[PDB]
Amino acid sequence: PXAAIIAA
Ligand SMILES: [Cl-]
Repeated sequence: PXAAIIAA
Protein backbone atom coordinates (compact mmCIF):
# COMPACT_ATOMS: atom_id res chain seq x y z
CA PRO A 1 0.00 0.00 0.00
CA UNK A 2 2.83 2.42 0.72
CA ALA A 3 4.48 1.77 -2.63
CA ALA A 4 1.06 2.14 -4.35
CA ILE A 5 0.79 5.73 -3.07
CA ILE A 6 4.34 6.68 -4.03
CA ALA A 7 4.14 5.25 -7.55
CA ALA A 8 0.72 6.90 -8.16
CL1 LIG B 1 3.62 13.04 -10.84
